[PDB]
Amino acid sequence: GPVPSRARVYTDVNTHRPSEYWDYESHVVEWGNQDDYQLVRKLGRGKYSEVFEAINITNNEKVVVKILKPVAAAKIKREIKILENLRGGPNIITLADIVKDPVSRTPALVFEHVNNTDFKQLYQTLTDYDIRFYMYEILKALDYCHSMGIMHRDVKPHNVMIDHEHRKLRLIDWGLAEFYHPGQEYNVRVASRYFKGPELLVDYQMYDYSLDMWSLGCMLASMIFRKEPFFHGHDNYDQLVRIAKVLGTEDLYDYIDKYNIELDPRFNDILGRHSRKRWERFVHSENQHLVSPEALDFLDKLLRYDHQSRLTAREAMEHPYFYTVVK
Ligand SMILES: CCc1ccccc1-c1c(Cl)cc(CN)cc1Cl
Repeated sequence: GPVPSRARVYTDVNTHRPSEYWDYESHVVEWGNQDDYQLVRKLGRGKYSEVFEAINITNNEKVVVKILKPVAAAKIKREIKILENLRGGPNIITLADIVKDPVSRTPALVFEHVNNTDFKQLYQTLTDYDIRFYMYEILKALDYCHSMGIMHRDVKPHNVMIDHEHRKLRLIDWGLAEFYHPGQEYNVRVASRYFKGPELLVDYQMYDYSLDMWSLGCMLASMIFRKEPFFHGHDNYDQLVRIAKVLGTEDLYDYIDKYNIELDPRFNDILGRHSRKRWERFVHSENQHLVSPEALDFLDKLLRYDHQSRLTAREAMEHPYFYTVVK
């Protein structure tokens, strides 16, 4: 069967802390007052919630209200416990309150409001300096949650709010987040397709915080190369083939061999044989201003098949790519 794996950092976080820290099922929710909030406009709806802009009438402040759709009671308590555990952490969205919505009869999570700058505007105009600056801010959020024994598992651009005017960033939507317990087998049906780590794509369940570092590398590659998304799979199988056309099939086979993973036989007809490509292949006159030897070296250290070989968030923060960032 598969060779077991454990993170190379923060393995003992959930053993050192008390059971009440990670046993989200035993957590008792402290309910706020729904009457303190007035919904202003619907901002969006995903598979698990409807999101609104609202006002806290007790202090007249703007808030964001996430009304959860009826789902397994386990997923709800998990998100709340993770949000409370991480509250106050650098660049972590602040959970301000939990109320029972009178209409849905489900919990409604109230967050601090972030004036999110238009995604297209950010993607099209952030500078090389700005990309390094915001990447450093995301790393502060990731190292903080990992150090707190939690993996986000849904790192993608739509989960990173940026108020560019105030140079403020928040990592949001902790609905797919989980506590990391060494030896635990997790569900591989996490993260959005283009951000899924090879571990998920080859159905290796004993993954860890390093999955977030792969997703972070996908975001960086898309930004600096002006290719959105970087690995553009038509499905979860074609997603692995798209990665293999860049990183090569020989390192893919070394990875699955290391962990005694057998690829799903449906890959026989679609994978093929691909050499590893040099990152300079993706450089051109329309993205050269965002590329540097430091950027390519950093990307190379995130986008590795072997989850145990990727930079951790804390190691990533001392990479030369961030030397130019004012600290
Ligand atoms: C393209 C992702 C990216 C890579 C590097 C620096 C910033 C970003 C980024 C992020 Cl994280 C969030 C948003 C807004 N949701 C926009 C952008 Cl441009």
